[PDB]
Amino acid sequence: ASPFRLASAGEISEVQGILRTAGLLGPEKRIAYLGVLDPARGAGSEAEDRRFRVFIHDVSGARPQEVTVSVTNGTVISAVELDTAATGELPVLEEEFEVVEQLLATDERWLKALAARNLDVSKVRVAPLSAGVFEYAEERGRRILRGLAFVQDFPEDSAWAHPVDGLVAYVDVVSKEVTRVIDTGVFPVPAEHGNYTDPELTGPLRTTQKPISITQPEGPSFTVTGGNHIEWEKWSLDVGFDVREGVVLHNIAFRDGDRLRPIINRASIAEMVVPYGDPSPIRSWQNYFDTGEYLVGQYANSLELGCDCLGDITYLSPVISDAFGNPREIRNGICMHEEDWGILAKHSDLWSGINYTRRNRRMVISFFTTIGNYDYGFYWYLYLDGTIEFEAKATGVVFTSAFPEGGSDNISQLAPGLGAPFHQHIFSARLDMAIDGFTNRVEEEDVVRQTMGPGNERGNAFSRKRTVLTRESEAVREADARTGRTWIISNPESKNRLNEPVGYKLHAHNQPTLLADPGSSIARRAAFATKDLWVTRYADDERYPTGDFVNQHSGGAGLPSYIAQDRDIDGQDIVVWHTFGLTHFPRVEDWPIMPVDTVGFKLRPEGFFDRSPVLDVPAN
Amino acid sequence: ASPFRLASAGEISEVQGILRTAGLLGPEKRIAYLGVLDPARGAGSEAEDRRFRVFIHDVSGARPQEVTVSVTNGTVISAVELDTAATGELPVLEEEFEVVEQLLATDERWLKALAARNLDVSKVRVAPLSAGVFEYAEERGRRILRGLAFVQDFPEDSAWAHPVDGLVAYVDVVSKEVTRVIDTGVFPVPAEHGNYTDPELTGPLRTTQKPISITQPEGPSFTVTGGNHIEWEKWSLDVGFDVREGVVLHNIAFRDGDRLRPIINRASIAEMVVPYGDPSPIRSWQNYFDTGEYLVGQYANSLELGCDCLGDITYLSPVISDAFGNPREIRNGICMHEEDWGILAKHSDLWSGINYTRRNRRMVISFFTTIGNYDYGFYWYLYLDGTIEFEAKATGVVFTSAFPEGGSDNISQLAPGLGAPFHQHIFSARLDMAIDGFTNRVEEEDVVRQTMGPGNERGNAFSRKRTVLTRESEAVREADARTGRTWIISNPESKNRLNEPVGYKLHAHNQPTLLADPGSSIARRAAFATKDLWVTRYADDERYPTGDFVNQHSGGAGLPSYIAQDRDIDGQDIVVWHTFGLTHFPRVEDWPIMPVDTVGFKLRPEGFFDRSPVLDVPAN
Ligand SMILES: [Cu+2]
Ligand SMILES: [Cu+2]
Repeated sequence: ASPFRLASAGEISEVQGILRTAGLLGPEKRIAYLGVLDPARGAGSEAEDRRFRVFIHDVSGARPQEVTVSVTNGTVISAVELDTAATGELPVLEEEFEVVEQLLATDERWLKALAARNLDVSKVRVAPLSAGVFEYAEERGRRILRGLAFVQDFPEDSAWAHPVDGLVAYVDVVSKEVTRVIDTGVFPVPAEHGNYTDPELTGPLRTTQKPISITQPEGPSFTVTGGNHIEWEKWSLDVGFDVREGVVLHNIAFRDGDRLRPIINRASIAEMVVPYGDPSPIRSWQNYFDTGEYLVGQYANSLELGCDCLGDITYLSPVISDAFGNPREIRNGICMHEEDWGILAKHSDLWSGINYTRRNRRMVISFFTTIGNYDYGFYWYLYLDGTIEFEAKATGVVFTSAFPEGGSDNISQLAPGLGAPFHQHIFSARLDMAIDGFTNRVEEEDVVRQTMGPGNERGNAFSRKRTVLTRESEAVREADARTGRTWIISNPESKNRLNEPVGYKLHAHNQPTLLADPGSSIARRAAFATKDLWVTRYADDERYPTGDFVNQHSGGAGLPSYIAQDRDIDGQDIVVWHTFGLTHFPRVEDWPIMPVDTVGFKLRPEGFFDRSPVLDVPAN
Repeated sequence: ASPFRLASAGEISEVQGILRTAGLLGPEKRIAYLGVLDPARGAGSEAEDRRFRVFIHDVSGARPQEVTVSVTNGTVISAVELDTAATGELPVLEEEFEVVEQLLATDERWLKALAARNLDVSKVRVAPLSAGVFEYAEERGRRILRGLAFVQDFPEDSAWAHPVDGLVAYVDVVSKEVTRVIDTGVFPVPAEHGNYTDPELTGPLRTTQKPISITQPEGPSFTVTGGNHIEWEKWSLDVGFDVREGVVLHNIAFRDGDRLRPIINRASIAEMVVPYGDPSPIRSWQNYFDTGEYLVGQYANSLELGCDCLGDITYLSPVISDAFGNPREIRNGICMHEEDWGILAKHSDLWSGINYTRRNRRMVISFFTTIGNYDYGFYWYLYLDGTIEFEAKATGVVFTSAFPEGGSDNISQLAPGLGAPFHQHIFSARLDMAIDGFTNRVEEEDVVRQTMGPGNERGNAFSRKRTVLTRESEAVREADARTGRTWIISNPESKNRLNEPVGYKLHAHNQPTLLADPGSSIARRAAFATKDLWVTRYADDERYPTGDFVNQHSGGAGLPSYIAQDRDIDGQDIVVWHTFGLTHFPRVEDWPIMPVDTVGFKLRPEGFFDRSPVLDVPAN
């Protein structure tokens, strides 16, 4: 049906077959990533060729491959062997997660370290963490996973309460060997438990909360057709799902009277990094690209009604591939519903005697994922007035360490002897713009203060200025909250009735960007995170701000590389990449399980419509 | 009962009786302001003494008076005659608003101006606006209102669609004289109507919105006691209402275990200014202090159940004084309800096998006001996790002008020939802090980036720094979004279990502050709006950042004068004044009636609790 429909169990099985019949999917081969490719640029691309891209790992130690197959024509379009030392390692496999603990359990250096701390090896959990790229030359080409230890007193115990500081291991997950064990010294292992379900810690549960019932006696106002095509209050879009990016929104458009007007061609969180700011050798290499290295989509939770999504919910259960090419359904992995959003517009006019009030609503499309200790909710909102917004909610259990005797400038104390290293959660929203079509342009808008004098004798005047970003080399922008800086995406060939180019304005939260020293490895590998806004010319192979293979990749890939092309972006098919994140100095209130904190951004119509697009909402 | 109870109709009538008995309220007197005073700093004190402050205007031109009476004792505590040219005029009286159009209707300069535009005087509405302080020496000591004209084509017509540019008049509302009529030249009067209720403009209404039903089968979770004392999910507070400030929150405290811990003694929006940025002499004087000059509480709407406040709502109907001292109730002027607030905390742990999800909710206290073309909603939120937040929602109809033929740097076009002068809506939240009691201090916290090198070899480390504000002279602070600047209010004598002073962190939106030139009249009159945060030592007569009398009052009172005392604020009874606002460049989507835009701030606990305060929230 729609070329944007979600991948089917069958298409996944077919990809598996094709790889097999083609001799690419053997018993020692593993699927590290598989996902459908979006239709190519073609107004009315009639001939539908449903293609899938796969990253195939080899447990034997053979070079991995990137393959594109056509499920429609049962063929292999391309198969390329990869030089990981050059282009980066493949995403971490879920099955490689246990390997770190298993290997270490029989390692003399490891066991020695645990014995010095009087820790029973059978009680020691090891977090399989990405390694990044540091001074260890022997790691280039090898797929390494570093390990940090946490003690689990019993099966249902929260190990995060018991970090084992002063100890870290590096493991080659293919040759299956412990490349190194570093013990900088014994630190007391925090004793208090962090079991948020233990009545002893929670105390008597509240009996004060009365129920809040949210129902829709006539069902929801949105319609879902073709499995994932949404139609709601003038909005139209397709909800896709990718194992790496998670929920992806396609063809976001608004039916302005007679015309279905495009706004955004593709919206997604194309990367998400969590850099740690603790200079201890035990953790200074710590930077998790949850999206790039771990693939947040595969870890999406199966949501539960009433608990995760309240109200009249319509679920999508996306299908993904397992390590062998078998389709796997994420039951109730995506929630879709509309929720009341207070007052939309209101005016009580003395002169006319008319008292007017209208209520707002927002269509919500979300999923929640769990990556080790973190849990993140990704929410996309479409409002009645044309506003588009994204919100990330960060929860989970904070990553712990020992709290140094004498305090720390880079770690905060959560409990006796329990520390929580400073870090950030930085996202990159990739917005493939289509403001009334693909001919777009971006302008940076700053508030302009004016000096009192001739033409402004009362010194009350203030204005605004707009600078068009014409080439990619001038499209790497930073925030300026002081001057109310925003960025407007417009279509210079499409004017509203007042003869001004239609547009949408991006309002950022202006949170701090990547704090790491500019010459650091993380500054190089996640260069996108050092600036708030990037604008590039669209290209079918420029999908992530960090490149295709993030794991153990040297640096400079992605955005810094794309931008180097210096293409024309003034009235062209362009893409906006917005960096936004949370800078977390964990507080006592974040322990033992943290309350949700949030970050996001939104885009509001700016001369897109000819008047308010909500004059037709009834009183109700 | 509680000394924080809302004023009763009887109390207001009694204040009238007391003033009458004292010879302070004869027939020529009018009550420009009347409000109950908060109990003095003296826990409990020597029994109940309900005191009311009143500003008494005299329609015959006699000097007005500021009076304080003890309604309990039937006495006048103090009464002083005011020299308005020095200390400021009293707030505008509702009755004076109509006087402007009435007088101008028979003024020959006005009639000549209208005749020059072929406008029927019976169809010309005049917006009666505050005058401010400029170069008109004859205005000093006089109560002046300025008038801008708008044509109303028929009874139910929206006059805002038809501004009459190039014309402004100044009126003395006491002597009833038109002091000046300035006509700078004719401008076409925009012809399109802005009738958002006219099917010709709205088009057929949508039939697509299905109902969203929000109910509470067992009633709300909060209890209302003593008329205005609220108890909800560990929170405790008193909801007061003042005609100038509107909703005021008293004694915000959190019951942590067995102890009721104070957080904020008093929270209110102590001032709000709307400065215009169009240098045309027709509007360059335009600045309203809705709170200080007009008294926003006085114009609170009666909220309709179902459209203004959805769900299980508990209303308060505050009582205020009319111009003669008679009590007037604002029926259903305050809404109170609790709303579901998505996910509170969530974690699916691999190692323990425990999947945990908890739902969030917030207590909401709000009111909506209308002053001319603007409608503002004031919302206070209390969350389960201890977070406190305020949100202002700006809607209504934009203030219009003609759109200059050759375009404008200070006005945007909304419809053919219809302009919307640039302006800001800036608020001042006065937070009389009581973090675990009155001994508090404020620290400015900035993120601190670190250089790669010795002790930070990988260049990944990042920290934070806190600077205590010790004296008022160093407590006028500005935002710094780039460095994640926040302000923490702590109690240096109350430490959490980790031996750190308990605290709350203020997170600002970092929006632009006052844009006007520093040498302008408005920069001096609204000095508070030029900086993001001020901290003062508490004083019972330091209530508003702009002083007691804002109307036609120059600089000389308010925050800049208080700060000069340079009092000790390091571990003392202190007050935080936060400036936050919206910079509005009207867009076509804001016409004919604007969709709600918002701004606010929040405070989150920072080591206030010994662990998460929501561990006792049940699963459902
Ligand atoms: Cu965090
Ligand atoms: Cu405005």
